[PDB]
Amino acid sequence: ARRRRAEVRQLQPDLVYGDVLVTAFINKIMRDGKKNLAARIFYDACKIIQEKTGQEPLKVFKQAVENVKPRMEVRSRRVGGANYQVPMEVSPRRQQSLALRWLVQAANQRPERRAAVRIAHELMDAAEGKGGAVKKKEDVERMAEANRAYAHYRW
Amino acid sequence: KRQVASGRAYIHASYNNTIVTITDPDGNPITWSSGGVIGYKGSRKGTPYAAQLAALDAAKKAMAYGMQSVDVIVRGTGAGREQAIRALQASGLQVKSIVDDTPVPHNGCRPKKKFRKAS
Amino acid sequence: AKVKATLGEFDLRDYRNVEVLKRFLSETGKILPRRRTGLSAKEQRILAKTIKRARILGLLPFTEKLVRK
Amino acid sequence: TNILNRIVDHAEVTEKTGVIEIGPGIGALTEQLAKRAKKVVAFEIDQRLLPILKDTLSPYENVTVIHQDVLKADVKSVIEEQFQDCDEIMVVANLPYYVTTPIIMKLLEEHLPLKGIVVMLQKEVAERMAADPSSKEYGSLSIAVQFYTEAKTVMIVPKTVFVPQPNVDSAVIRLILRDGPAVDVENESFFFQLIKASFAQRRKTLLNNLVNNLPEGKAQKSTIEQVLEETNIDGKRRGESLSIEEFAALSNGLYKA
RNA sequence: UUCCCGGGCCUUGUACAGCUGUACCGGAAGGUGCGGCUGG
RNA sequence: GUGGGAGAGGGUGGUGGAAUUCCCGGAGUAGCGGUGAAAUGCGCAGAUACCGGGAGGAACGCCGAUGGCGAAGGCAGCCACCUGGUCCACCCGUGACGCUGAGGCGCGAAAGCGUGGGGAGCAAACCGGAUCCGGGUAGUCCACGCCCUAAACGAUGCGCGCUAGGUCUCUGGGUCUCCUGGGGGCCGAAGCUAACGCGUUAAGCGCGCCGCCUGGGGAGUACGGCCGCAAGGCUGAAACUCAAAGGAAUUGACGGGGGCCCGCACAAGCGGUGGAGCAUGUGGUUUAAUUCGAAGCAACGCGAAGAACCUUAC
Repeated sequence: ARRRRAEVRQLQPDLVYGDVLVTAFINKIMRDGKKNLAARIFYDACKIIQEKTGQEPLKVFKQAVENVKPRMEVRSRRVGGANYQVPMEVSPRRQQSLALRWLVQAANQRPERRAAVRIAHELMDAAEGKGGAVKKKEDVERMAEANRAYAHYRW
Repeated sequence: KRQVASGRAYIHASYNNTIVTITDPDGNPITWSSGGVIGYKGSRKGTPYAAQLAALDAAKKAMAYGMQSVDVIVRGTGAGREQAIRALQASGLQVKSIVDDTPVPHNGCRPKKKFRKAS
Repeated sequence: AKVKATLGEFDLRDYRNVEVLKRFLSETGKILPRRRTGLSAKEQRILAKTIKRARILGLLPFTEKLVRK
Repeated sequence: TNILNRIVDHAEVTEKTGVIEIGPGIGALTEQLAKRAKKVVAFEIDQRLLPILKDTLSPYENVTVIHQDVLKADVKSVIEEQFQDCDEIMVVANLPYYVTTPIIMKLLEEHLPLKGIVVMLQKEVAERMAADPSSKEYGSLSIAVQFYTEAKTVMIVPKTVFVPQPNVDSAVIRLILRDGPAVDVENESFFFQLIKASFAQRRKTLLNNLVNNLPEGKAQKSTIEQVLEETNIDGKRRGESLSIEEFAALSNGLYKA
């Protein structure tokens, strides 16, 4: 876009929980436009969380969400045909975007046979602070704040 | 080996190279550093990275002699002045005063062809 | 603010009254431009000469060292 | 184009004569040259430009191609290799100006049994023109290129042939290698050194040049002045007045003193 | 909107940095030193 | 004439430091130095970065300005002496004593020469490297003699009188927010100009005197003369050749180089292609024929929205 600000689409909150984060999550799980299958996967996963872990899985999901939420990002810059991975602030929207994206890819990355168990294990572990998504977040953070000398490139 | 524990640092930051040297209050140097001792050769010696390195190299060979407090006096108009400054500032040392001491001519000797055409 | 306004009555040609002359010097031993000093053309010109005289006598610095970043 | 006809006319090339070409390039020169000489041999260096040359010269058979520079090659080797029955040899090189200046001399100090050269130079440096002593054009280079040969510019050329558009005018100069040195020489080295000593500062007087530029000199003020006295050369005369015979005599004088 | 590609509109040089006095060029489709000018 | 003013105007005699280089000591040492990149080069008799003490040369950083002075070229550290020009106030004195100026005489950036000194830095020519960098003689500096050129330009000769104003600035004087002189710029009446533009600092209206032009090239060339030690300078043609050579300004073009804005152009994402098998089109080979066309985007599941016979053109 060159003129507009590309207004953010307001997602319809989920039915059972009345929450928008759950809707966003199930949307991110989606492949080939199969909503029902993704919702079933999520519901099975949360039921597994409930059986295994005493408390309501809604809170554990949210806690994992702000657990795997970063603050710094490195972006490329093209000055004199050279790369400048300048660190930069992330808006809450962007924060949420990468958080959900990492969560879903990490869920798909597990070696467990079933998708539901994979996503459940990733969710619980990310809540704890271990797993692929978390390790990737500290990866990007340590990639950031290590080239603070480049901070003058405000961009 | 000197145990002066308090000296002054001099930074010659040129276009092509940056050299840092630590000395006693008297003015007898104890150690230096240069892009060259790091291992960089050619253009990259002038590049501030080599400054980021010889920066602390000074400091290290200085902790080696047990110096704590430092006075920083910088010379030249090199690209890697300020980053070298922040460097030997946070190399683990208490900097007292930092001053720019770039020596300018009082319209004396005629420079190179590259440095003429000044109006 | 301009230096000239925030002063009292004084002499320009007096090359010995150091504590007024220094206030016409920067942190480095340089004569301020007309903008900073707010002096007329003739008084600036005579002030330059007085500065040079007192400066040769050793009362004023040829240069000073700015203490900053 | 078509300047080639007039240059060849000033080459006085015959059927009995052979020709060496140093900068043939596209072979346009060689093209119009072929119809006049029995033997044409071309030195060539550009690996890029050679393949395009090879096929284009197919119509004419009397051509020969040599793939090394004039600098690091024995010209006499080639002359003996190909020119066994040929009477004399001409050279019609038209190569870039900044390359031509050393090679022409190099062909000269080696004293190959070649008669003369017809070559393109800049107008201003036409072997420094006629090298008449009392002139701006007169030089050390002139002294070199009349000590070994007789040179004259047959004509000049404005406009362009090869390049889109130049800035300066050009000329063509014609040469004959002389049988012997102009005047007797006690040493080549000393003679050439004396030439450079005289021409080191053109504007300064000859006496000053000899005293300063020449080694020692300061200790031999009286000696130099005396010898130039017996030489019948005035001290305040400049280098640009002395001629070949003069310099010879002066060189003879300076040695043995 | 920095960059890659492709367009539109508005601005400047040559076609339907340059010049110049002088002094030199044995790697002269010109080069350099000392100045000077905008007729950039 | 009296009373005052400003100023890199000039000449002479001296001293103030910043910086570069070299030398003598201290301490320290694996490289300094350079380009878009690199390479020559300096260093174990220990370089650069550093501190202290000396030597010598040249120039004068901020002030410094679009500013000032001079007839031009030109002139900036500071002090002292000698000296030129100029401006204003008083309206005191002489009573036209004025303007211009062929020749002459003097001055004349830089570069260059001679007789002697000096030489830090920079640098023609020259010595080396990859094909701009490192050194380096003359020179740049001083004294005395020559040389006398230029985009020596405001491309505008000098003096005087008249012809609306506005604004900025330098320097004087008054009855002080203004009035009245002398300089330096910018917009503009009338007017002038081919136009650009000029416009009380005229390129307007006029008068006086001097210099210069008679189409381009040849050519500031040839011969002669004068000057100079020399390079060269001043004066300055013809034969021959062309029908143009030029000055402004308009429209447009190509890349000069910038400004701005748009496009799933980039970026931020999702899914693909290039790896595999198969279908189709095409290049090239092969064949008796493999009919023919389409060729960057904008040809290549295109003509062909149906080739076993027809279609079919081989």
